[PDB]
This record gives sequence, structure tokens and C-alpha cells, in this order.
Amino acid sequence: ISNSAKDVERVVESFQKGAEEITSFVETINAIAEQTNLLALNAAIEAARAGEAGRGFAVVADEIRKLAEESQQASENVRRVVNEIRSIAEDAGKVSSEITAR
Amino acid sequence: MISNSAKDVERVVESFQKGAEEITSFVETINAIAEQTNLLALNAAIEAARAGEAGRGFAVVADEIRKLAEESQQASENVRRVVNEIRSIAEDAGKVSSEITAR
Amino acid sequence: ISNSAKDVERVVESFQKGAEEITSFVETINAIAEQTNLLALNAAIEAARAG
Amino acid sequence: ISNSAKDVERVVESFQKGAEEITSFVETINAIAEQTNLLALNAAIEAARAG
Amino acid sequence: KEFEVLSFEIDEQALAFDVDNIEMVIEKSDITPVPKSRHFVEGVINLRGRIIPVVNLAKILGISFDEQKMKSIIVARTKDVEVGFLVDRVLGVLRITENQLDLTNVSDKFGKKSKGLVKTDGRLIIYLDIDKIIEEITV
Repeated sequence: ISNSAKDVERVVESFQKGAEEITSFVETINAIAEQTNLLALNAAIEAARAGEAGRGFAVVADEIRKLAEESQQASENVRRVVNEIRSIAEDAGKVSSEITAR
Repeated sequence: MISNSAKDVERVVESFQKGAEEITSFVETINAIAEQTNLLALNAAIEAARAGEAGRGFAVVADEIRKLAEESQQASENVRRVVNEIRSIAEDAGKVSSEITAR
Repeated sequence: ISNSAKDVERVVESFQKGAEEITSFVETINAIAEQTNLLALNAAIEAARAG
Repeated sequence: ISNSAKDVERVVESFQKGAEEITSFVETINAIAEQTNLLALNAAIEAARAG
Repeated sequence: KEFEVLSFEIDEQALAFDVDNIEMVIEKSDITPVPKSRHFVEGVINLRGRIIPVVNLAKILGISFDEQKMKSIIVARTKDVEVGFLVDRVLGVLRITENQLDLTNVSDKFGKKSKGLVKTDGRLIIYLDIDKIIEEITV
């Protein structure tokens, strides 16, 4: 059970480092999605100024804006699970070494 | 106490095998959104380029939106490789958690 | 008092959730204000050109 | 060694406090740089459309 | 002349036709069957309130292809007819230079309905002639 516990230390460190490594993709995707929203808004706020000429360009810009604000929501749900996973990774520190000590 | 501690291993292992599929379904969603935003941006860019002189200022912006969309498509294909690594390290751990629970 | 002190652990946990629900509203208010700022800037960069 | 270790407790707290003060400067530098980025994008997104 | 073409692939080979003759671009989903139809056609779709035939480009050029791999329908627009072309990935609008355009028609076997070949240090973008491709489907 001590050598079967060393397989757990290998897993628990791959989770501890894997939760710092996945966090850069939470930060990065949030950043890009919040930039895409502002950029899609910057196009929307001027495709409406082109009237009938802007017609089908303001329709596409809208659905881009609406989709990019859903990318923010999905990212906020990854943030929620990544924070929960990161706190389990640190919690698993105890359970991991309390076996090989006993 | 190695009993109670190994039962608390099953708490971490089934929480990470759930958190794998959790983030996987949210990443499949940010992939879908990104490649659809890429296709929407690309349609704007092509129809604007076709529109000639007045189309140009829109085509510039549309292609810059497309650039961020294909950076989000790249970002989605990297956050997937790590959630699929986290999956394997969670599922491949359950054969060891069932051996320490038996022993 | 052993049972009345367990009520305090529950209160302190309801505080930890209650400050996380206000932090999602801090994010929300902040976000809306930074969009409102950018919209006002898109107007300012052309109203100042409009004599 | 007891009174010299109290001088180390002073240092270990001054590291913790000096690292919360340097974290506020990480927050500030990120903030100014991310606004500098957004302002430069607002100029680029229309200077390229100004022939 | 600086030609603006739509770049897109089939079977690790780049192809392209002008933006002048494009309606839009979409991703494949179920194609409605037409009975007793020519073998180089998949069927018909409803696009912008119109009934567009969905042609299989590679069966017109005679080139090798893998049908499952394809997933992009490029809808074209000529004075005679409006027709969709099922292919692989798409890039978007590519500005080509006249300096790099070769006009030889015997280089590969589909060179007569090809307007030329764009020379480059990436994948060679072959310039098609939309006109002669629509001229093939109506015979």
C-alpha cells in the first residue's frame, strides 16, 4: 500500500501542477473573449451608422457580439470548476502523505 | 486510519473524474462558439471584400475579429489537451484507488 | 453551547458564500462601466473632431 | 539565538508585508499596460481606415 | 491586375475562384435528394430563400478525393445559375499578383477549365475558371 501510494503522489502532483497549468488558459480565454466582445461592439456601434448599406453587416456583427458574450459565460464556468479543482489539489496534499507516514 | 484516508482518496478521484467531463463539456462549447464565430467573421470578410471600396473598412475589422476567433480556436484546442490529460490521470488513478481499498 | 457554536461555523460559511456573491456583482458592475467608458470614448474621439 | 530569532520573525513578517505591497504594483502595472493596449487598439482600428 | 480570389482546399491541394462569383460560405448539413439527377451533384439546399444545387467540385475536375473529409459548401453566383460547391477547409480572400500567375494548360489534367496556377513557397493555389465549370454542368 506504500508503493501503491507512490502512484497517488505522482497523480496528486500532476493535478497540483495541472491546475496551475490550466489556470493560464482560464485567464487567456477570458481576456480574448472580453476583447472580442469590445471589438464586436466597436463594429456594431458603427455598422448601425451605415443604415441600409450596413444591413447584413449589422446582423452578422450582432450574432458575433451575442456569441462572444456566451464565450465569456462558458469561461466563467471553467473558472468555477478550475478553482474547485485547484483547491482539491492542495487538499489532496494531506491524504497523499498521511498514508506513507502511517 | 489508512481506511478513512483511502476513502478520502475516492473523494478526490471521483471529484476529478467529474471535473474532467465538466470542463470538457464547457470546452466543447467554447470550441463550438469559436469556430462558429470564425465562420461568421469569415462570411463578413468575404462579402465585404466583394462589396469593393465601401466594404474595405468593414473587411479590415472583420478580419481582425476573425484573428481573435482563430486565436480562441487555438486556445480551445490547447485547453482541451490538458483537460484530456487531467481525465487520463483521473481515470488511470481509479485502478490504484480500488487496489488500496481492497488491500 | 456545543450545538450553538456549530451554528457559528454555518454562519461563517454563509459569510464566505455571501462575499463571493457580492464579488460577482463587483465584476458585473465593473464590466458594464468599462463598456460604458469605451462607448463614451468612441463618441469623444469624433465629437471633438466635429467643431 | 532566542532574541536573534525574534529579529528573524520581524524579517519574515516584513517579507509577507513587502510582498503584498509589491503585488499592488503588479496590479497597477498590469492595469496601466492593459489600458495602454486598449488605447492603442482604438487608434489602430480607425487609423488604418483613414487612408 | 491584382486578382482577389477565394482560397480553399481539396485533398491537400489548394484551389480558388474569384470573389465576384461568390454568394457566401457555409458548413455542410443534410442535402435534399433530387430524383434522376446528374452524378456530379449531391442535391439541393435552401440558402437565402433560394434553391441552390450542391455540386461536388472534384467530380467535375476529375481529381482524387475523399467524400467524408469534405464539409464546406462554397455558394457561387453566375448570371446563368447559382450553385454550391462541396470542398475541404476554406481560408478566405487571397490577393494574388499577375507576376506569379502561370497560364499553362497542360501542366495537370484539369488545366483547360483552370484559368492558371499561382506560384508560391506554400501550397500551389490553382486558379479555376468558374465560367467553364458552369459551362460543364449544363451539357
